Amino acid sequence: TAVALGSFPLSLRLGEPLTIVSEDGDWWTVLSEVSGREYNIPSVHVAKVSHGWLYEGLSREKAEELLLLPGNPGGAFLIRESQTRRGSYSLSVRLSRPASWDRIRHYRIHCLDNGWLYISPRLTFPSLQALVDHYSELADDICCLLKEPCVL
Repeated sequence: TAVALGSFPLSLRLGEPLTIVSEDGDWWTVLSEVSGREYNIPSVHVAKVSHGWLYEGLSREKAEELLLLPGNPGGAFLIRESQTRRGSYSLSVRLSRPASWDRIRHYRIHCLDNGWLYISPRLTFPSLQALVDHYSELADDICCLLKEPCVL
C-alpha cells in the first residue's frame, strides 16, 4: 500500500514496501514489511501505491530511481500522479538497452475536462486500468510495451 522513498533516518531505503499505521499530518507512522521495525517518518519520504502500479507523492526523479533498481527489466513501468496538478498523471517506463543518459521515458497522461485519459489523443480511455491494459498489448504510438509493474 506504500513504499519508502529514501534513506531514513538498520534503516529504511528506497523501494522498501510499507504498511501505514498512522497519518498524523506531515509525519506518518509506518511498518516495514521485511523487518517489521516501526518508523516515524515524514510523509514526503513515503509514496502510496494502488493497483500495483499507481503511485502518489512520487516525483519524476524518484520514479526513475525506483524503476532503475535492479530486477526491473525493460518495459517495467509505473503511473504517478502529478505533484503540481490534480487528476493528472505521468507514465514512466524503463527503456530497453538504453544509453546511461536516458534510461527512463516519461509520457504525460492527458486528462481532458471530460474525465477521459490519453497519451495519444487518438486513443482515449475511461480509466488508468483501461490504459495500462491497452499499452500492455499494443504500444505502437509509444516507445515501449508496458511489461511489468515497477518491482514493489
